[PDB]
Amino acid sequence: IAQARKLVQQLKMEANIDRIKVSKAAADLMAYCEAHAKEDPLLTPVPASQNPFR
Amino acid sequence: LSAEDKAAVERSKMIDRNLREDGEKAAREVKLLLLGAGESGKSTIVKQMKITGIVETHFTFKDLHFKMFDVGGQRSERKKWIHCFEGVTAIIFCVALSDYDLVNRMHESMKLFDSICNNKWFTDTSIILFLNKKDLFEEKIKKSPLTICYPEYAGSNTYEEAAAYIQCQFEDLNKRKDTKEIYTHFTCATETKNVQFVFDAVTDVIIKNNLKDCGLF
Amino acid sequence: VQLVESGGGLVQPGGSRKLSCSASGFAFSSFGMHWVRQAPEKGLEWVAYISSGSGTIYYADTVKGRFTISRDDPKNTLFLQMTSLRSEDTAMYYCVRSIYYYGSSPFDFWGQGTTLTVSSSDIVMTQATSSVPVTPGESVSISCRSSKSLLHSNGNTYLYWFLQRPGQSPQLLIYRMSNLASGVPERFSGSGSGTAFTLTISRLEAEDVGVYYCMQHLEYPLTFGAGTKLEL
Amino acid sequence: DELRQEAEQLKNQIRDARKACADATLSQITNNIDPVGRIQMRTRRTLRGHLAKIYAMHWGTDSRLLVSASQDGKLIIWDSYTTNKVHAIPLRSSWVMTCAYAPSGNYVACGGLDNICSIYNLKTRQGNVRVSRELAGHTGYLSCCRFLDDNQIVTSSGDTTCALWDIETGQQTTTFTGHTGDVMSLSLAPDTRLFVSGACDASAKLWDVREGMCRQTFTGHESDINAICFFPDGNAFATGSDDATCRLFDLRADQELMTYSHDNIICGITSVSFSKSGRLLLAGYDDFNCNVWDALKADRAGVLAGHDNRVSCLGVTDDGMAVATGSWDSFLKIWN
Amino acid sequence: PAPLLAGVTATCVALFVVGIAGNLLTMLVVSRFRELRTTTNLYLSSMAFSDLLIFLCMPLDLVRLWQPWNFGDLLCKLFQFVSESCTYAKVLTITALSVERYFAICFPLRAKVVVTKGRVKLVIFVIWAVAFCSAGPIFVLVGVEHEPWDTNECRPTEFAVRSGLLTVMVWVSSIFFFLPVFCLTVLYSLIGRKLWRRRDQNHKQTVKMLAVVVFAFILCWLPFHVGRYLFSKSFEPGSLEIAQISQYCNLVSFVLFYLSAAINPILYNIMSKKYRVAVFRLLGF
Ligand SMILES: CC(C)(N)C(=O)N[C@H](COCc1ccccc1)C(=O)N1CCC2(CC1)CN(S(C)(=O)=O)c1ccccc12
Ligand SMILES: CC(C)CCC[C@@H](C)[C@H]1CC[C@H]2[C@@H]3CC=C4C[C@@H](O)CC[C@]4(C)[C@H]3CC[C@]12C
Repeated sequence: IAQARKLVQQLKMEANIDRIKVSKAAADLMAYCEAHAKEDPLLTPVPASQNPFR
Repeated sequence: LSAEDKAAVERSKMIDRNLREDGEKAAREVKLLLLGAGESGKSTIVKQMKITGIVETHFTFKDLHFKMFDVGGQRSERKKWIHCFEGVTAIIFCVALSDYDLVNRMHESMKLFDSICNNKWFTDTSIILFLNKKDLFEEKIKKSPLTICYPEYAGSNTYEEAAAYIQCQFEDLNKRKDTKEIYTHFTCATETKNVQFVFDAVTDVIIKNNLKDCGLF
Repeated sequence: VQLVESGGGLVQPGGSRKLSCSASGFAFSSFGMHWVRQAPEKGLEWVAYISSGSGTIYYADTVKGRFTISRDDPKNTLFLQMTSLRSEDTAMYYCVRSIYYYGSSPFDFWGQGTTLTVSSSDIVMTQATSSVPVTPGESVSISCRSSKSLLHSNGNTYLYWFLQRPGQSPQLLIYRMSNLASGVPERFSGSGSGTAFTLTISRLEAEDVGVYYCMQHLEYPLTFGAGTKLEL
Repeated sequence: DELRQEAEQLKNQIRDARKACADATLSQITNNIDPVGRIQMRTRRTLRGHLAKIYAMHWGTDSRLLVSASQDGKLIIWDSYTTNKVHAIPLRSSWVMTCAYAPSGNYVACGGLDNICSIYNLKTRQGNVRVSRELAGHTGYLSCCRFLDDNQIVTSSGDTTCALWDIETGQQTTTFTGHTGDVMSLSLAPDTRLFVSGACDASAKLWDVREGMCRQTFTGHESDINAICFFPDGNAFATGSDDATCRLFDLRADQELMTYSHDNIICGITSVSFSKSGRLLLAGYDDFNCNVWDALKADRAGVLAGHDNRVSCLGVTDDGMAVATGSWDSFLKIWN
Repeated sequence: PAPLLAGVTATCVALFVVGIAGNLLTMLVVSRFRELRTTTNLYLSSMAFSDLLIFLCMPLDLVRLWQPWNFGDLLCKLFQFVSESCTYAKVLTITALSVERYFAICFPLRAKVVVTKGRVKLVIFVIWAVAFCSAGPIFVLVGVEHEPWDTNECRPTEFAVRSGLLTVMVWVSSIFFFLPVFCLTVLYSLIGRKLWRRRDQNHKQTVKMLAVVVFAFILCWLPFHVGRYLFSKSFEPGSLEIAQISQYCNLVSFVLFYLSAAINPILYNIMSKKYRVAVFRLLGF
């Protein structure tokens, strides 16, 4: 009963937050992935000249 | 192609030498996972052996180094850390014979024994089963019938029969009788007999593991 | 950390001596150890090296055959047995600890040195200057020049800068040409490329005066520069 | 039972408020983008020093050194470019199931069934690694730890709580108590003002280390969450669970974006990590191999299948050059 | 010297394929899997190497069966050196495996304390050194000697026949039969005596396995050692009719010598389930 009034307050604090649309957060994630696409050695396989693991 | 990388490689090789020596030293230890459904029984056997999380008891019997890990202080999910003990030499399971009238408690001991014996991590790890408080179950059955725990048990309530019934009720819990053995000892008053039984059970487990290592079994 | 050297003294030319180095306050077993001499009014000269675990031993070509370096770890002692001593082995011998792993700082601690007085393809590191006058507050640059290029294929350049203050053992300032040793104030900065190297003191103090030595650790024998001294 | 039902009446409105923001799925958005190629990483290095199962590893911020903990009682620090063992720390307790490497590189951390977070100093005036500190507040097994700086560390434990310590005094300056199950994984935000913790109550929680409170709870999974990791942006994270499914949660959208699962995979995930760009999601499975997922399209991009036992730990370098997988077969493999 | 060789040659090359597949597999299985370095398959890896070279030396042996060979010079020394040295290394490895089994079974705790896998590597080196030094004088006793050049043989040169070199090396080689049989028999009888006194149906299986190992050793090796004694007797005394038994015993002894190397990998790892799991793991199945 004492911790249930804590769960109620926690849910009240997690309920009254502002949320952006998923079409907006997904667009930002996609834009971040596209911006830093080049500086990703695992995505774009870097040539062996500057690959420290050979 | 190396300037002072040679000295780093030499240091790495010395570290490898030390790691191999430590591994060889640790491979000579006998690790025993001590389990049970209450410290009332487990606490009396650590006193038998030579002298906050996991509690490791290191002792030596007949020039053999045993490390026995008591993990009853982990009030967490057992399934999340039990696989850490996959390569343990044996499991020492302690149940009290006098909790056949308490609370239901013997049934929880069976629940834990069945859950441990039939894990996917302990398919080959044999179990040493200690039936503690032999002297309390001795005079409880005179004034407390065993059927309070075993309604289907039809027999005299003499110690020699009622104790064997519990022993079979525990040894009938493993669903894999062709990969592991249950060594059962009725924990006695004598100081050296329990550790002698553990020594004998570990000698068999070592012999049967060697037979598997040599490809003969 | 402490290295105490003993055994030096007056010797006859042809005799023999045994220098010992008692270590204290560090894991002597994990550190490779060097003997480095310094002749009277001359610069540092590397004598011998024994690795951790005694698995690798190197000597200077001027002492190979005569000197033998040994190590007894359980009592934390380093030995240099010097036979057939000749009149140009008279020097002060320093016991130097040196640990080698990735990012380590070798040659970081030097012993206080013991004086021996014997009675009556190498990389040439060049310090063109020999002495420059300085005033506290101003900056100064000490230039070193190597015959071979100290830059290695693994990327790091093996140049070490040491400072020997008047009446004291040498102190490591910079290791591998750009890294400040622990406890060294940030006034010192090491730069350079391949064969030409510079040490810069941003602002002189009364405790930067002394002789500055550059050493190559690219390959054995380890060679030092002639040493150039800052002076007020 | 008024205040015992106002709780799920708030839960209903949380769900209804985060369903009004679900207008288009991440699949619908990233549909037109080109799929990644075939991600075929060859193993470049094999580290062969541990004698028991490896439970955790962590890269250094210099992308060269890495620490790994094994239940042989060892904490080995490797130079991954040369496979050289820089250090080998013997632990007071062999039952280690986590390790962290400080961003400065001066310290390492370890912990496990001993309920202790041991902080080891790597750079001492002597030549050995010394036990700098022992943090002894948790009452359940310590499953993860992450350095904020040289003085602060956040640990997750099996007592269903997380903790923020200060190493100098050895006391925990903050305790994070929201979970109802064992907290199994922990990930620090890139700015280290927030961190996510995934627990056995099938939920992840977003905590802030300053005010020490839970801000959001994410409850998409069906089983225990074993791994967690922020997107490199810091505005999203990915969880891996025992239900053979990884999935992506967004902090700002306060819900789930994508589910990474396959019919052929029925095994739990032990470790999760992101590529440097965040386009690839690296998930270590306990079917002995790791999967590389297209994080934006949920497509399975590749497989890393060089281990003979469970892949227990996974980590991508800070420059994104390589990915290290440590497995229960006592081997660490660098892939590139 | 009949045309029958056209069938046993096919059996010999099938034995080659089976033994190579069983021996190369063992080494790359032991190397890959950490738990398969259990100081029993280390000896098995060494014996797999020995059987591998034996089979590599085999093709030079096959051609001689047919009937005057100019096949080489110093081919007889490095042929009959690596081959016989390997017969010695594999029989000494079998002896070592017997002692390791005896130590690990009859003295399990003392073996747990004593055998540290550091001394085992040293035992392997000692075994190889003894095999090489015992197969040393093969450099001398056998060369080539025609009685034109078209009638030469890969034979022990008549220097050994006139002297006491060939008939003493027969004894030296028969040591490598008598010592191992007299060690496997006694140690595997002691192991069986312990197990029956310790007494399960599983122990019956172990007794059967060790009896099969002893029987296979006696079957593969005594016919060889006897035929080796059977020739090197026709030379100096000049046997008249014994030469009829001499050649046939050595064709039979020849196919059992290679059958030994073929079945060695599948005689010590057939019932090791941990080995089977890794075998299936490493290949597709
Ligand atoms: C390496 C190996 C396995 N090849 C080998 O043992 N070589 C021995 C040489 O060892 C040296 C040695 C000899 C004697 C005692 C001690 C050591 C050899 O020189 N031998 C084998 C017998 C054979 C050919 C001649 C076989 N046969 S036959 C029917 O062709 O198969 C056949 C018939 C008649 C006469 C002779 C022979
Ligand atoms: C050409 C031939 C005749 C040369 C002789 C090669 C022999 C001496 C060598 C080649 C490969 C070697 C083996 C390779 C690896 C191992 C594993 C380790 O536990 C050491 C022993 C052991 C088992 C070696 C024993 C000796 C060995 C068999």
